Amino acid sequence: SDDIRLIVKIAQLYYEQDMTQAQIARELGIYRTTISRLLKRGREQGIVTIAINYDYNENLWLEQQLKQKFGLKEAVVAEQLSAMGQHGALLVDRLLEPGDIIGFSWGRAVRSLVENLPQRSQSRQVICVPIIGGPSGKLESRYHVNTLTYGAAARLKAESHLADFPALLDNPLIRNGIMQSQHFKTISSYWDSLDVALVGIGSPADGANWHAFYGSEESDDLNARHVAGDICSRFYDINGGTNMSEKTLSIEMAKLRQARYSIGIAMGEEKYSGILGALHGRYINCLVTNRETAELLLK
Amino acid sequence: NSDDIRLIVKIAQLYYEQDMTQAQIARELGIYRTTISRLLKRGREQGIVTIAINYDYNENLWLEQQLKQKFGLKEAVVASSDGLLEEEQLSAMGQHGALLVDRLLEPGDIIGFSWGRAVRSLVENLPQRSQSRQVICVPIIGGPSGKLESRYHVNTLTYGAAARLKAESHLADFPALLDNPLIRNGIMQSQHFKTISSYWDSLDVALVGIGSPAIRDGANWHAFYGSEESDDLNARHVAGDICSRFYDINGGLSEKTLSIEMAKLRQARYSIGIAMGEEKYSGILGALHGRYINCLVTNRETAELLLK
Amino acid sequence: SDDIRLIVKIAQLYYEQDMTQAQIARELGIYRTTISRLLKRGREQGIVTIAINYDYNENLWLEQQLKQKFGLKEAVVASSEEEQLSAMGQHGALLVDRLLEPGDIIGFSWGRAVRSLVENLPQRSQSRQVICVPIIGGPSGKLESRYHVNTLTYGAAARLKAESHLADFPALLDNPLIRNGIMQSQHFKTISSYWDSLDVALVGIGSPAIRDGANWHAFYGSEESDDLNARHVAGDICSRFYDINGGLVDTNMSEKTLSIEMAKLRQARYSIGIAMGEEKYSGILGALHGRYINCLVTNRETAELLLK
Amino acid sequence: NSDDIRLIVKIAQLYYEQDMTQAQIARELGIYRTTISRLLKRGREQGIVTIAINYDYNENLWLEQQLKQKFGLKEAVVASSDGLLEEEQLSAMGQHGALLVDRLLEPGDIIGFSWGRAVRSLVENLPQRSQSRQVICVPIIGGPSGKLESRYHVNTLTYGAAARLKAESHLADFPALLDNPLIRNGIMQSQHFKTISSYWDSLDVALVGIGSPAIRDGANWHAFYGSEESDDLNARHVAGDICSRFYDINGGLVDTNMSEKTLSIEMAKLRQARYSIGIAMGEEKYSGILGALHGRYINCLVTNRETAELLLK
Ligand SMILES: [Cl-]
Repeated sequence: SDDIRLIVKIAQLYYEQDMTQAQIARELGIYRTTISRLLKRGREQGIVTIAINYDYNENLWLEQQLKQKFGLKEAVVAEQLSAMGQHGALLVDRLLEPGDIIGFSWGRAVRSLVENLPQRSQSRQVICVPIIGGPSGKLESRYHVNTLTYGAAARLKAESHLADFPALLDNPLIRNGIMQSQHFKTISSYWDSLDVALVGIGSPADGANWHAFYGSEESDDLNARHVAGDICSRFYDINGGTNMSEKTLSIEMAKLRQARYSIGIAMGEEKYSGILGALHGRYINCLVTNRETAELLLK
Repeated sequence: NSDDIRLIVKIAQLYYEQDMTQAQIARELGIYRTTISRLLKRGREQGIVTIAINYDYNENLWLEQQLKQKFGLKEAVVASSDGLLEEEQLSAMGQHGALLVDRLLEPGDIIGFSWGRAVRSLVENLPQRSQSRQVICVPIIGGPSGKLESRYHVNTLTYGAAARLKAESHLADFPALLDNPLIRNGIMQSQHFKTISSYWDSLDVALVGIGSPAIRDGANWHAFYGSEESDDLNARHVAGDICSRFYDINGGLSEKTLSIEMAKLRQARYSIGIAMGEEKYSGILGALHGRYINCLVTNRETAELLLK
Repeated sequence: SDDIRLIVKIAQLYYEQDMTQAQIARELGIYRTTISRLLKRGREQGIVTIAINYDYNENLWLEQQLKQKFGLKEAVVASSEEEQLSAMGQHGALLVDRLLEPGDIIGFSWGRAVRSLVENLPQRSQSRQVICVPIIGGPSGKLESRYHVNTLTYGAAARLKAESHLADFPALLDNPLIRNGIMQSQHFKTISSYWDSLDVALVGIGSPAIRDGANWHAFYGSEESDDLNARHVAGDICSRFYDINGGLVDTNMSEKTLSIEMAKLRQARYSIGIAMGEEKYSGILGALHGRYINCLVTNRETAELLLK
Repeated sequence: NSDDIRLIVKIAQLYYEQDMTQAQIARELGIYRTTISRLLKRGREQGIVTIAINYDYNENLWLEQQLKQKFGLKEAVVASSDGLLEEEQLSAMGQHGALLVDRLLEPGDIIGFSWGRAVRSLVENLPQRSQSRQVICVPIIGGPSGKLESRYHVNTLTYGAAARLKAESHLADFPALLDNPLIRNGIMQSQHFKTISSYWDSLDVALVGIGSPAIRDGANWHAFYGSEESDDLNARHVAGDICSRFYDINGGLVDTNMSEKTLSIEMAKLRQARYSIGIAMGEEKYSGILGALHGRYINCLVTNRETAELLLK
C-alpha cells in the first residue's frame, strides 16, 4: 500500500508534464485503469492536496502583474474613466506626505483623478504646481492645467502656484526670454524638486489630436521621428527615448524622473504605444488604468 | 437621518411663508399647538430657520440714489454690515453685488473679470443657475505672475463664475506684465492672444475691482510693480487703476502690459467696479470721474466718503 | 418710505418678541389687517428675509453646540442598543482617521467603546508611521479578553499598519510597594515614556451609575466603590477619578495604580472621549469640565442631555 | 470583477470539487470542449486554483516514524525543507503543525501557549473553526517585558489562537521575569495569578517552542537575560529551555539565579499534559531540542527535514 511513492511520480507527470492518463499508462507500462486510482483516493489526506481560492481579485492580480513586468512602484487597475478616477485618487491620497510638492498635467484623465480627491478639513501641508504651460486655447477650460492644479489644491487645502506662460511659444527667442523671468524661474524651481507628479499620456493614435494641437506639418513630422507618445509635451519613441523642444515651457523628463512617484493615468488601445513608451522610459513609475488596457500591456 | 425636524420645518412654512396664525396652524395640524410655539421656537434657535432684518434699508437706498445722482451711474449698490471685521464687509457687498450682477446679464453676454479680493467675493455669491444663459466669461487681464494668491487669480475668478453661470469660459495664458516690451510685442501676435483680445472688443459686462496707491494690502503697488515703478506712479500723481491701466483723480489717463484698454472698457454696456476702502477713495473717485465704471458696488462708509 | 420705519418696527415685534399679529395690531393701534399687509410687503421687498435651511443636519448642529458649550476641538454625534454603539464606532473611527499625523503616538484605554471605535478604523496598505500604546495596565481578569487594552492597542496597530508596544503590568496592584517596584522597571519606564509625549489619546469613560460587567462594584469591590461615592466621584478615566466639577479626586487606590496621570493626558493634542447613555452623564460631564478630554464621540440622545 | 473569472470559479469547483468531468461539465453550462480546457488552464495559470504535490511524502513519513521510535514520541511531524528559505521553513511546519494540532484537541481542553516565531506560525495556520469546541486558551508564561516584538507576544498568540478556535481565552497580566522578588511574590499572591496558574495545573495541550544558547536571532540569551546571566547558563551547562525553565542536554532540570524571579509554568506541570507539543527547527537549536526529548518535556515534535535527520544520527 506504499504505492504512494508512485502517486507522487504519477501526479508528477499529470500536473507538470500533463501527459494524459493514456500517456502516463504507456510510458511506465501501467494499466491506464490503475493510473486513475492513485490520484483520487489520496485526496483524503495529503498525498498531494490542491487549494482553490474563492475570494480572488482579478484587478489586484493584474496590478501585481503590471508591477512585475514593468518594475512599477505601484499600479491600479479599475466613461469608465470615472472608475480610474476614483481609485487613482485613492492611490494619490495614500501616497502623499506632508511637505510634498505635487505637479499636475492636463486633460480628461488627470481631471478625472483630481475630481475624486478627498475633501480635507486641514491643510495637508503639500504644494500644488503645474508642470507645463497653458494650452493657448487648445483645450477646454475645465481641462486647463492651472484649473486642475488649483482644483486639487482646493480639495487638499493646500498651497498652489499657477503658471502664467504658455506651454508652446511661436519662436525660441520668446520662450527663452520667458525662461529668464523671475516667475518662470520660481515655477521651474518647484519642478527641480517635485515629490509626486500626476500625469496624462499623449499619443498619435479626440479634440486633443496632435494634429489639432501642433498642426499636421508638425505632427506628420512626429510620425517621421517614430514618436510613440508624449508627456508634458516631451516626446519619446516606443522604446522610450522635437522641433518644438526649443519652444516649450515644461518640466524636462530628466527632472520628472527624480520624482519619488511619477503617476501616469491613461487607458485605451489607441494609446498603447504611448503607455508602453512611457513605461519603457521610466518617465512614470506608477500606472492608473482600466482592466481592458491592462491586459494589452501584459500580452 | 433626522428627528421630527421635518415637521418643524413644515410648520415653519405655514407661520412664516403663509403668515398663518399659530392657532390656525394648530387646528390644521391637530397638534396641541403649544407644541407649535415650542417648535417654532426651536426651528429658529437651531439654525433650521434664520430670519434677517435689513435695518439699514433706508439709508443704503438713499445713498444709492445720491451716488447715481452725483456721478450719473447707471446702477449702484451700497452694502453695510455691523460686524466691522473686514472679510465681512466684503461678503456684504459680494452678496448684493452678485444679485445686481445676476439681474443685469442678458442672453448672449460677454462677461469680463479682473482679479482680487473684491471681484472674487462677487463671484462667490453668484446665484447658481440651473440652465445656461448662453453667456461667455473671459479675463480682461493677463496673469498675476505669482504676485497674487491662487484663489484671487483672474482665471480662477473667471472659471469660477462660469460655474455658477453655466457659461463657457476662456482662460488667458499670458501674464499681465512682461519685463520687456519685445516679449510683450511678440505675444500680442499670437493667435491665442488675438482670440482673447477678440472678446475684449465686444465685452458686454465687466466685474472690475479698483486699486489705489494707499493700499497697504500685500497687493501693494511697491509690491506688485516694485519700488522704482511705484515712485514714477506717485510722481505722476496717479489716483488709481483698473486692469493695470492708470488714471489721475480727474479721470485722465504700459508698453509692458497685457490687458484690456480703457477705451474698450468704456464701450461696455455695464462696467461694474466693486470696492471699499477710504484708502481707495482716491482711486474710486478717479474711476467715476472717468466713467470707467457705470456701476458701483460698495459699503456704507465708503459711500459716505464719496458724497462729501 | 416712512412706512419703512414701521415695516421694520413691526417685523421687530413679530420676530423679536414673537408677538402675535393680533397683539402687534393692538399695541400700535393699527388695523390687524394692515399689520398683515405690512409683513407681506416687508418680505416682498426684502426688508425682511426668511431662510429655511432645507439640507439641515441635526447631528451636525449638535456637534457645534457641544463644541461651543464645552470648548471642544471636535465632536461627533451619531445615530441609528449596541447597534448604536456601532454608529458611534464608525464616525469616531473617521474622526480618528482624519486626525492622525505621521509620527503620532496614539494611546488606548479599554472597553466596549474603544473597541467599537477601533473595530471600525480603516485597513491601511502602508504604515501610517504612528505608534500605538496602552495608557493603562491590564484588567487582571476583570474584563473579557476582546476588551483588554492590549488587545485593542494591538488591534488598532494592525489596522493602521503601525508600531505597537504592549504593557506587561496590571493596572491595579495589591499594595504600593509592589506598584512602585514595578514603576522602577525598565519596561514600565519605557511604556510611561511614550505616555509623557503621546499625541492622540483614545479613551472610554467610567461612572458609578454603570451596572454592566464593568461595575465599579465588581472591579474594585464595594468596600472601595462605596468609598468612591463618599468622595463625590462622578466618573473615571484610566482609573483616575474626578468629581462632577472636573476636580481630581485622589482615591486611595491612587498609589496602587499603573496608568497615565492626567497632567499627562491633557498635554495631548487630541484626547478623544467616547461614551454615551444617561447613566454616565455625571462622568461625561466631569470629564468635560476637567478638560481631561477635548473631543467627544457620542450619540444624539446623550448629546441633548449635555446641552440641557 | 467577473465575468469570465466569475466562470472559471464555477467550473473549477465542479471539476475539482465535484469530480464531474469536462465533456459533461461543458454539457451542464452549454459551452465548448476546447473552452473548458482553456479556462481550466487559465485558472491554473492565473492562480485562482493552485495544486500542491508532496514530493517528499515518503522520506518525511519515514523520518516521522524514526523520531517516534528513537524518542518514544506520541506523535511527530516533519515539514519539508532545503528547497526553501528561513521564513518559509516556518510556514511549512506551521501548516502541518496546525493540522496536527487541530485533530488532537478534544472538547473541554485547556490549551497553553508560549511565545515566539515558531509558536506563532503554528497559530497563524490553525483551521478557522465554525463552531466552538469548548476549549480554553491560556499563556503558560508571563509577558516578554518588551524583549519581544508584539506579534510574538504570548497573549497575542493565545488570543489569536482562541480566534481560530472560537475558544474563550485568558490573558496574563504579569511579566515572565522580575529582577526583584518582592514584586514577584506580591504578584503570585494575587487573585489573578492564582487564576492563571489554576489553569496550568490542569493543562490539556501545550504549544511550546524551544530556546537554546547557540541562538543568534534577536531572541538571544545574552539579549533576553543579559550578559552575566548568560554565562551562569553556559557555566551550568544548560542546553535549552521551555517557558524559561532550564535543562541540560540530558533532560535534567538546571536551576538558575532566575528560578526565583520567573513567573511561568513549572516543568512538573507541563509533563502532566496530555500532549505537549514542541515546535522547532535549526541546527543551532539541536542542543535544546534534544534535551527537551531526553526529558519528555514534549510528547510531540514539529520540525523540518534538516533537523529531523540531525536528531537521528
Ligand atoms: Cl481589529
